[PDB]
Amino acid sequence: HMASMKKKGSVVIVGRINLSGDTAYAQQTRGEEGCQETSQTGRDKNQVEGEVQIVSTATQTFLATSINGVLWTVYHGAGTRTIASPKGPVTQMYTNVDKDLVGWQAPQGSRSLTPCTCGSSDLYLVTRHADVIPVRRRGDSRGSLLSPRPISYLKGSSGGPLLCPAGHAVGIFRAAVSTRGVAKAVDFIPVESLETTMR
Ligand SMILES: COc1ccc2nc(C)c(O[C@@H]3C[C@H]4C(=O)N[C@]5(C(=O)NS(=O)(=O)C6(C)CC6)C[C@H]5/C=C\CCCCC[C@H](NC(=O)OC(C)(C)C(F)(F)F)C(=O)N4C3)nc2c1
Ligand SMILES: [Zn+2]
Repeated sequence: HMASMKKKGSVVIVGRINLSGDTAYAQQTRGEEGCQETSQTGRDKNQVEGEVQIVSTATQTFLATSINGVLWTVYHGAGTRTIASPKGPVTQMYTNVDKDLVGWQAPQGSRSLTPCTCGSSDLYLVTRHADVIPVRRRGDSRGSLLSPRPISYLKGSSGGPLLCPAGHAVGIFRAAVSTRGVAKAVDFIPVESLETTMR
């Protein structure tokens, strides 16, 4: 029954993690009803700001992080969806299910993190609740939480950044390594993997 086949809506920016000042905090920029409408039309005329966006579909909410002029997030949250923009839906410019990674051109007014070249293993994970969690790098795509916490505190933070001491992007949060519901480590997409996807 082709005529009745539905179309999936767009990912919608519904807020951000404000890191401009000395205090990190989450801001909501669009409520549920407006989100639903924006998802169907793909038309989002709200001003975008900052590096870390809170994004939503009709069924999920997670994060998206701007690096090198691309807004990146996880495939398991966004799938192949478009993202809403002032002039209509924007198609992904990167999609890699093997890495759990997608990307769209960064929205006008967003700011981009710089890829980290420090080679440091003292990292910081930014969650959708604006918590800044110290993480020690343990491999190319793994880092341990200095203070483990239940997975409930990390749920909905896929697509968020791991940052170096200087605030450069080191990776994109992908999955939690949990033992009996406690997240002792995180799996992330290295920024180097993003830079390779960009070419
Ligand atoms: C459908 O096409 C694809 C393609 C590639 C995929 N690649 C992967 C890796 C994949 O994993 C999926 C999705 C992901 C996930 O839940 N992420 C997070 C998230 O917040 N999500 S989310 O924002 O709430 C939302 C669900 C809305 C979007 C940060 C997590 C917060 C809390 C943990 C909850 C408990 C789940 C633990 C599980 N642990 C785990 O698998 O660890 C492995 C890898 C064994 C290792 F080795 F690390 F131990 C886990 O984290 N996850 C299972 N799904 C894929 C799907
Ligand atoms: Zn750095």
